[PDB]
Amino acid sequence: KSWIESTLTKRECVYIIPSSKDPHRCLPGCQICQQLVRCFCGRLVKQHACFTASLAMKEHFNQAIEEWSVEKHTEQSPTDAYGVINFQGGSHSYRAKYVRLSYDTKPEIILQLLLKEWQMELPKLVISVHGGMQKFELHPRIKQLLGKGLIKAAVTTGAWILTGGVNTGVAKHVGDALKEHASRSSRKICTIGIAPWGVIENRNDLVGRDVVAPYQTLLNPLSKLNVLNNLHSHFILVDDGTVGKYGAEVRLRRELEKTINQQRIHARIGQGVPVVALIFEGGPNVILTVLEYLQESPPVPVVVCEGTGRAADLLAYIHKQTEEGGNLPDAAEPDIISTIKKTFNFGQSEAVHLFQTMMECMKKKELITVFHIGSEDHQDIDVAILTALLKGTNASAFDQLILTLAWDRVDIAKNHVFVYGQQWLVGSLEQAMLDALVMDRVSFVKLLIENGVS
Repeated sequence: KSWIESTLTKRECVYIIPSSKDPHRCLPGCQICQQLVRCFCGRLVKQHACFTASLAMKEHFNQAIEEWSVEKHTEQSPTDAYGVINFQGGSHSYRAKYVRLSYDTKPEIILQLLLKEWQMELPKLVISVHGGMQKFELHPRIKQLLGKGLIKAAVTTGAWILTGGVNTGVAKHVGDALKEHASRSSRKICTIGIAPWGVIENRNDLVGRDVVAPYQTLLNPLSKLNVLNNLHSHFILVDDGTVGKYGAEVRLRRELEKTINQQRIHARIGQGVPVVALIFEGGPNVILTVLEYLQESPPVPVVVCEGTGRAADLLAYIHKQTEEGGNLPDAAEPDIISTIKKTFNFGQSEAVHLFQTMMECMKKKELITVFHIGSEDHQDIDVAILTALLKGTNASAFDQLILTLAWDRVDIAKNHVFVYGQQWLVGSLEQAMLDALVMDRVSFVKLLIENGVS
């Protein structure tokens, strides 16, 4: 009778079409074995709950009727997996909420899952951390900088950190940041992990309506699948019926970022909630993700952290050696590709196609912000995340002060908005103090009095 029980759905295979070889027909092929078939469902037979598991399961060799779809061969039914993921380990008991969500869930129902059911406050910033998905490592000089810098931007602003949530990617290094640093105001940080329901180790230990589910974080059963992270506060487990596959999380994460960007950041303030991307290691698929962010509808600025590994060093290596309009000086094109040959070993064709993807990223160089870790003076990633939202978007100078006014952060406004050259018009500074008085932003009233407001 609750809201989650009446609205959200789970998905399961009902129409077994195997991916295997028959001894003669329609059925086994290791031995008889009575188990070892492999549906496009992804599970096997005897896993399809009690019914839809029988003989005459779909020369022929399971072809021409294959046509597998999670749209045309899957059954919707209400969710049986919401509650609490009290983690057994790491003496501070970390409570975390979760739900099993369908991939076809409407993007506004997901928003009233977060803002109404889970009673989360509307964020003032959304940080989407992308990068590696293969348990990479970090230089400890880099890790103590990115840890201190990411968590500062989520406390000073009221921010949501969207990770993959699973402990075999960049969600671990966000989780290590939440451990090694401030746990006093970390109750105010919402770190949402949007993962598939086919990757998680102990899914069957998360089954049940509202409950405190005991859940491991260790003991590593050959690491064939992956496990949830301890230091995420909320999990959105995306189900598309299948088991052991990746991909259902991708559209539901991005359409969440669109609808939060559509929401209004404050009652007085008339702007959308800003969304920023963060790129730790990479992979060949992250270069497509960066290019996707730059070209949709007014774009998501990306923040690339060099030194952190594989593809983020490539986007920094291009950003260094190009023209402001994104033009290599016609003599470095083999010099670029041979670096891609070493990092991403595909060879001579797909590295060329990956170079054409990076050249499309360099047309919009005003939206990409590289962070040079410790060899810099423009340090403190906290600044570099927030200043990426001001430059590149081509907003008004009034609109940059007002965005920093909501964040209650004056160091961004005093050093970057109030710079020489900014042409303030008549009623912009006067209306900004009217917002600064009502919102009880005392340090902005001090800043605008020192800039010409009576």
